[PDB]
Amino acid sequence: AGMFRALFRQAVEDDRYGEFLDVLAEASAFRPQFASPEACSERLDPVLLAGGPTDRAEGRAVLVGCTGTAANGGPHEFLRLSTSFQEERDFLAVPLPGYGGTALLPADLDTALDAQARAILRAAGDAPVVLLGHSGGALLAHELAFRLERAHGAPPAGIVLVDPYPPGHQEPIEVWSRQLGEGLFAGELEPMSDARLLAMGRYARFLAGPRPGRSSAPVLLVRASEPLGDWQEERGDWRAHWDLPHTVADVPGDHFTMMRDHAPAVAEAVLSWLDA
Amino acid sequence: AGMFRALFRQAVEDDRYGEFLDVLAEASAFRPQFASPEACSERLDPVLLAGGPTDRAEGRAVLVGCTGTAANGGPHEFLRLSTSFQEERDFLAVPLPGYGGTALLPADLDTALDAQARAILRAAGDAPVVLLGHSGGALLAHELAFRLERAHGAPPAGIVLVDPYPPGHQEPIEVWSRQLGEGLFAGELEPMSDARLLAMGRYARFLAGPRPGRSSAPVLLVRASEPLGDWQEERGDWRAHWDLPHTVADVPGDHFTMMRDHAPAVAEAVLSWLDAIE
Repeated sequence: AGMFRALFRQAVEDDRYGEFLDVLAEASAFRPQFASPEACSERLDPVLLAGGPTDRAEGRAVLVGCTGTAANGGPHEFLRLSTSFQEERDFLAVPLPGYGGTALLPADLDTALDAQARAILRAAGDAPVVLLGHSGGALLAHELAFRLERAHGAPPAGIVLVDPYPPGHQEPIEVWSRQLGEGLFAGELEPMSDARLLAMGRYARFLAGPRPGRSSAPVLLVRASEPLGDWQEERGDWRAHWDLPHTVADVPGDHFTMMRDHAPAVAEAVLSWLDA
Repeated sequence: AGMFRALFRQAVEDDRYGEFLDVLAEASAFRPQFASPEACSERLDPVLLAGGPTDRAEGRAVLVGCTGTAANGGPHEFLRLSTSFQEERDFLAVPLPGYGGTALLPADLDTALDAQARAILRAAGDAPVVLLGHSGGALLAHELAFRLERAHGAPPAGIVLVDPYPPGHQEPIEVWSRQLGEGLFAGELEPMSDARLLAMGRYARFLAGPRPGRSSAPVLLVRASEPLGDWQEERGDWRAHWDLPHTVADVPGDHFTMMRDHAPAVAEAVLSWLDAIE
């Protein structure tokens, strides 16, 4: 077992990361899947990683971390960032359906989003919700926001997109594909399972498909300040992008280190924005 | 076993054999490979599975079984058939490069063919060679024959194609793809490794590619007499095909049983043909 990981490693060495992700997406279609949010084969209950002031237990929006697609990710994704919200805001990390190796994969993105929506609404209660995601997780946070609005009549109070690269601005992901792939292998707490690599490929494909809806929630765009890899100035702007953001905040670090070594800066931008 | 095997199992269940084979081929591109026959991995030394009469050892053609693409196959493929050649003809089985991951996959078909050619010519000596293959192996036998002729200055003395379904004539085998998939699992002596499933996908892709060269070697076309699945005579002939074969022989059984339960019939047709050809 583990052939997908082996092929993956080779693809990165050969600078064919993008091509391999397509293969993962195609292969993933043959994994058992759940067609109903209710038929989800796993507990999506968010985990409380930080607690806000017990004092003003009034309305106050709660932060919900939308786990990204990285096959090397999981419950550890928001550990560093969340510490900065302790005594400031409750922070709930919600799992992405299909990971954690017999977990069923979602038949389509909306089905996975509904499963998450239900777990989130139950956990948040009457508190307003502000979704937060990084990279693939940022793209998922927005899709989730729109779903909550249209299928659960509950649009979040806001969306925090950390370093998103939406369709239309994928040149940096293409140019730095090798670093994005190496970054995945680096920082892996354990070897990525083929099941999780398949899940990653499936979500990547979901995010590339027709996604009409735009959330009415205000968005905070948090951008890395340093390029992940070499970039020829003539190509244009390598920085992350979102169309018509409510606020834009720049933080130190690159696509990866902005969260790894400068999470406090990210948290700081979020808190100041929430107050406003 | 491996994830690819698991996925393939599901693909077959869902009747999506063709689609998964395509996935296997695409994935095989990320496996280490050899671009030079001299750079090949394993030893392709043909194995002697049957011995012919000692009374003659100079002009009699020797049979060379060309291993097929099945990920569950290997050294076992021609065992049952070879039995009928004992005391009749030497029967050598040549491995298909890339199977047992470790084993490097050929960069292209010609590279694998060249590796096989070298091994076969070394083993055959001055004895003429008649290539024999079943299904995918039949297509491979002809491709090998052409390469032998075009790049090794040695066309084989003949080619035995057992139930080939060449490009332009594979609708029956595509319609019956589910049974092909079930046959693979229903025939494993051990779980098919993901490495061999990838090799199988890569060769399948090779054989679907453009290969205009036709061997000048005479062809014996052996066809199964029973359909592997449902067909409906309105659809046309479901049988295996080859353009203008020198001789055609029909044997009992289907695409698969012809090489098991009815292997003696296949061997009989071959021996009979070798005599007429010689």
